[PDB]
Amino acid sequence: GCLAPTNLEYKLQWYQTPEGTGNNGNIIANPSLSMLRDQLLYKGNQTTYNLVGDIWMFPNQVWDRFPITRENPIWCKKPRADKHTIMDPFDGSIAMDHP
Amino acid sequence: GSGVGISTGGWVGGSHFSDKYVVTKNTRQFITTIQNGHLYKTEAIETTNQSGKSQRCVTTPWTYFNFNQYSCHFSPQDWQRLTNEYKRFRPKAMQVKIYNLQIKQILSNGADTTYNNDLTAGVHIFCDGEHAYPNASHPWDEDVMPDLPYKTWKLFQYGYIPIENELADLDGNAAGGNATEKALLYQMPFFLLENSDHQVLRTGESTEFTFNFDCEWVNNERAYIPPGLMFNPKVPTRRVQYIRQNGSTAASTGRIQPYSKPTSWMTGPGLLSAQRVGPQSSDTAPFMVCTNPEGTHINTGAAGFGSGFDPPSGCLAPTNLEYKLQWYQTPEGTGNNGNIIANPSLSMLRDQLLYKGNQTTYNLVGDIWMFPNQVWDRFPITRENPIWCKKPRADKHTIMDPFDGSIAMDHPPGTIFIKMAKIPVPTASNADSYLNIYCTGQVSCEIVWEVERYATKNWRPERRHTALGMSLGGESNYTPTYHVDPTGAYIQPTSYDQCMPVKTNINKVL
Amino acid sequence: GSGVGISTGGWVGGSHFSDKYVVTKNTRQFITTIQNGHLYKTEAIETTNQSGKSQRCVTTPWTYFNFNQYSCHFSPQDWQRLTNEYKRFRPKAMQVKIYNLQIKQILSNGADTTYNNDLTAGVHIFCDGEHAYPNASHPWDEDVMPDLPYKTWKLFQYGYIPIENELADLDGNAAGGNATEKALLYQMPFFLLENSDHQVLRTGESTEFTFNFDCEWVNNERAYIPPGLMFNPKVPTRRVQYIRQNGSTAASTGRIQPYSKPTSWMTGPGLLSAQRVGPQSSDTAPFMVCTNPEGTHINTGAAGFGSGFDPPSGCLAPTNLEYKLQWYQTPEGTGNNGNIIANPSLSMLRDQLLYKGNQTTYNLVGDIWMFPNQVWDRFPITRENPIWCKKPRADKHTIMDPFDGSIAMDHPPGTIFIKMAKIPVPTASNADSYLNIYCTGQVSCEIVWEVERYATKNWRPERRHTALGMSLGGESNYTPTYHVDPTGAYIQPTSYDQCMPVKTNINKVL
Amino acid sequence: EWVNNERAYIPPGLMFNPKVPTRRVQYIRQNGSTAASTGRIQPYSKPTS
Amino acid sequence: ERRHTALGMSLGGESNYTPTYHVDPTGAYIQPTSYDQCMPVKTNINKVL
Amino acid sequence: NQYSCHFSPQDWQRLTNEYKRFRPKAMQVKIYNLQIKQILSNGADTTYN
Amino acid sequence: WMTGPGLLSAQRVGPQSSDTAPFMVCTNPEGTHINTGAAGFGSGFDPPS
Amino acid sequence: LADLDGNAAGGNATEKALLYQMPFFLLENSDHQVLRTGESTEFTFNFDC
Amino acid sequence: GSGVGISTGGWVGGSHFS
Repeated sequence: GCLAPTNLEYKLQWYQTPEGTGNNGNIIANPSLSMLRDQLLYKGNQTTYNLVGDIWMFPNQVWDRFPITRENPIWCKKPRADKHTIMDPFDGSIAMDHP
Repeated sequence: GSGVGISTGGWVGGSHFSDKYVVTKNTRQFITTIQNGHLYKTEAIETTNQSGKSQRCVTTPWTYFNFNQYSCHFSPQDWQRLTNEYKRFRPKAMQVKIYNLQIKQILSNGADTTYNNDLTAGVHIFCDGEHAYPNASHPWDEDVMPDLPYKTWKLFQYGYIPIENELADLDGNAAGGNATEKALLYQMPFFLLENSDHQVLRTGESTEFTFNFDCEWVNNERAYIPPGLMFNPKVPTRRVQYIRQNGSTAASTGRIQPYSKPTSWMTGPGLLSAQRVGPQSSDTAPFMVCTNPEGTHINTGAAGFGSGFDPPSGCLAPTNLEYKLQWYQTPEGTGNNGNIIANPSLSMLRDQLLYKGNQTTYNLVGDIWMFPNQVWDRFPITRENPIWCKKPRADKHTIMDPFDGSIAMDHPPGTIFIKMAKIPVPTASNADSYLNIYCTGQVSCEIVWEVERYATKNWRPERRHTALGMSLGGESNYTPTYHVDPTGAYIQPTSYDQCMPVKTNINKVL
Repeated sequence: GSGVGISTGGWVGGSHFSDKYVVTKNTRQFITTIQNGHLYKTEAIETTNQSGKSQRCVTTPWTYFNFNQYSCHFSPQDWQRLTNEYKRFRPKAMQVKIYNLQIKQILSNGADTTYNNDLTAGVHIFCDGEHAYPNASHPWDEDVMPDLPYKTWKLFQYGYIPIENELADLDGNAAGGNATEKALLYQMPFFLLENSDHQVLRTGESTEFTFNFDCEWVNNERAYIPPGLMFNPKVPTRRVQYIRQNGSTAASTGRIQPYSKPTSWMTGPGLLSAQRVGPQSSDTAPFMVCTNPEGTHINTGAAGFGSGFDPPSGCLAPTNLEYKLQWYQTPEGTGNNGNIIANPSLSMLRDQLLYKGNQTTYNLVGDIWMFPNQVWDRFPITRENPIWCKKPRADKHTIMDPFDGSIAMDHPPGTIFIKMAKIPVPTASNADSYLNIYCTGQVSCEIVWEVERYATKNWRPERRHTALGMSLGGESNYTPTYHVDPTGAYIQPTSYDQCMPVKTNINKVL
Repeated sequence: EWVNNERAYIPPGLMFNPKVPTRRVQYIRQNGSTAASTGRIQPYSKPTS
Repeated sequence: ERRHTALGMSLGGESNYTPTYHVDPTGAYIQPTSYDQCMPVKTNINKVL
Repeated sequence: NQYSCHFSPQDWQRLTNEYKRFRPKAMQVKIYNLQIKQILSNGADTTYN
Repeated sequence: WMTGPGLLSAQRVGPQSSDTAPFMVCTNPEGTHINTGAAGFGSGFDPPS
Repeated sequence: LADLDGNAAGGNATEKALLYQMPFFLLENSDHQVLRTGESTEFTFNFDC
Repeated sequence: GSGVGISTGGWVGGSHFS
């Protein structure tokens, strides 16, 4: 979420009304042109730079949020558990206690 | 009375110390210029190399007051008394007044360059305060209010970056030539400060603004022990151990020693793995954070075009000079004479480390992210650090916790913009003409700091900022750090013991 | 307080959007000059060719503020938000303020050309508002308030045409020499703005005027079907047909098909038959409307001396480039680089046609006049079109309906005239002398627009003004349409998709 | 919580004014060869928190 | 600022025409093609950050 | 739970163009006008009464 | 939803009798000590993962 | 008006611009009454004609 | 009234923007 997908495997594909059945029906969920989204982090060694694949929560990260389209779910169920985290679903849906 | 010949306000200065506040008043003398042609343009900034890079930087006729540093509000005396006598402080409110304006006309024949005031000329003065326009101030910028009074403070032009220049490019057509390159240009925000309603002032007028601050405290205290030492080493603990077989060396099960008990607490986040890159002249490095809507660009070349994250490994042992702050100092040098290294503060909630044991001995973990139970405290702001930083508008974020030490506020005190009203001149067609004038006046920034006093049960004497850590000298010599040379030079503080960082003093029991 | 050294008013700007209004505030910086000798004269305008033509044009020392365009009141942002979010709008009221005047004296030795203010000098400021004097403003004229703030706006001289020059002539005596030629000259209205009572302002003063508007709405909606498609094609209609024998091909009587039912509604008026004429340089063409009290002149030569009717075939298919609007744009070019074609808006109450069937197939009717049941809608004003036009005082007229798209009002907001008081100088006899000064100040035009929001039962998404129809670029490139060049140039909007015409968006069900 | 329809148009790292100088210096490791030097951050490309 | 135009809609409905949000000659509803149809939030307006 | 069920394409367009942020306050659902039919199948008729 | 945080990579070290291990968290104001020897003098984080 | 029909024929661009905005009206968008046998309705009207 | 032969509620639809 909030990283450059760098491949099709990291993306949303709706599909659409149930047929297809693919790949005719699916849609790729292209970037929204923010600029709080997508991004990247490069780690410089002595010479040039290399993309850091996995970057976890770190202070000062500010990523905005997935740009929900008209077909996205409105909310999602937020599990009952002691602790959790920012939450921030990557599907774009709102996580509510008691939807 | 009012009008020309009547001073609109008086000078004001000095600080006052009370149990619950320090109200620090400062008045400075400022100057403006025509600041381009009164017209905005835009500028690709000339880059030294030019290997490649640029920035779009629409520039404005406006110029702005930047109040953000501690050194401008506090004298070295007052900073000393603040960091020694109080555990924590935050600003409640700030009040600024522009008054006693003199608008002079610049008359240059090539020799005289006379200056005679023009009444009826005026200056535009606009305090954003909604943060509707792109923020002018940025932490660590020069353009801050100068340290000393009696030094004229020259205002700096206001400009801002529209869409990042590396993204589009184009440049290439049919090269390409890409379509998403242009989609970023077609929407490029373009901000005029004339869109907003704002005041025009002739000589007789003054203005005032104020502000209010919700900001978090900045804490002057030191830990004296890591959080892992809370335990009483006299009493036994039950936690046992085990171990893997490893070896040979058949594994055994045994109790934790009374000393060296377990710790639930963890090392504050920071990233040590990265390294600076190459020529300088840009960016430089490490941990460049950039956006790459796909593909842009990608390409990719050259690698790493984007904003760098300068002081990673906040609350970690720096382990090298590259991870540190270096101020410099007043703009020359130019290095390395002027820079200062920002040495450790001796907490003990700062610095730290994390070692990862394999079967045999231990190895430093370079990059450690946010993890529960991490408690790192915060950067020990000195007198030259910025007070606040602008906190971006975005949905989610994180602890924040800037590593520069500055407070991250939603709505920092709004930047105050000033330009001088264009005075047009009759001319043949085109010929932007106008008239060469400059404004001069007095800004008085009165900020109230909510402050609170320490009380300790420690028997032993605590550390304080002595002023015997000051150093000569002033070219030739003598002239201690906060003082003035035989020439008017102010002999900026050498090293890190001068400028008196917070968190070095008092104590916290944790 | 009051007097020199006290700004009389502040800058003001920006627009505000509410359900029922958009109040758009704009402040500009203006400049005046001595504008002839303070004396009127009259001028036969030098004509390029000079095949023949002229105009009488009594010129005045006065100069005037022309507020009539949409682009001056609305930013591209605000025009976009207006045309996207609202079906119709009209101005309720306008308020103008002249304030912060600087009257400078021009001192020229041939080199210095110094400028030093003269207090006690003054400017005359007169708002007609009764339309007792000939109107200064005319649609599509430059002299309108400039698009951008921060651009100085140079005022343009006020002049008006007394009796048409072609009518008299004379010129010929005994040639002749005609008697009715002179009868038109003997009564030639001659207007002095000093006849009227008006204000004189020194630096300390400001003025304000306001206004009120009775004007009709301008509607942003699109038809999506001609009025002839109202019918339900599923249900049968009774209207029968017949036909003539023609042929051979013996005529038969039969029912109208369910599709293609009759229509009571008719094509809006317009005239396609005329053509442009020749050299340019005057008039040019088509449909010159002129007066010819008999015989004058008649003669006749050369043919067609009179005012041309530029955009005939309002609400008709243009069928050629000659029938269209071409803005240009900021004054250079000079063509054809600057001009823009004013493409169709895709209503469907616009454009259209009428075909006249003879026995075999159909033929376009070139000129179609007012006829009952014609319903044509109206020209889709863009951001650069004039807001209003002056509606002549006359007994009768017609629908009106200007083809330029501008609103025709009885009593448009009165033109505001400004000259600088003649400052005389001692001299030997004759020697009109006086003194060279110029005025500079700030006009703030605050106009309130009555506005109303659309609601549609359409399921499907409607068209909007994207801003992705904007185009590069700024010499070299990038710098999208509403934005500023690396040089201060503003990169005027290319084509017709930029500048965002009304009636392209939303829908009307008819 | 709200769902926000807005776009950033710049990364958060571009907040700075590129016209004004910044003090933050740099250093670098020796690397190389290529003896390391200490120098100021350029006015463009300022640090980002 | 950018807006959702509805000129980014696409044909078509088998055979053709029948733009995205609309109905085929058969009762089919011709679901929106790609991502420009269905109009995601955060593409429009701006935030100054 | 979807946005497409509550908003028409027209209304989604007008929502994402004209407003910076939105959240639902309240939802109200009504089940009414119930018809309970019996399915009678002999293998051919499959009548419904 | 995602897995709660924890660290499985580390291993206990050697003789016991101190500290023992894994994930020793310690402070090292530079250089102290650094040295470095022996490695890992500081408080251990006992139940990671 | 559109036609298209022809592609590359053409194939014209303004042909499609008329299709992309094609109003499509559902009477279910509106709020309206449902009646069983027991109910009746009444409306009236008024005429300025 | 109530019972079979009386519609319990009417259709409703459309959105409103404020």
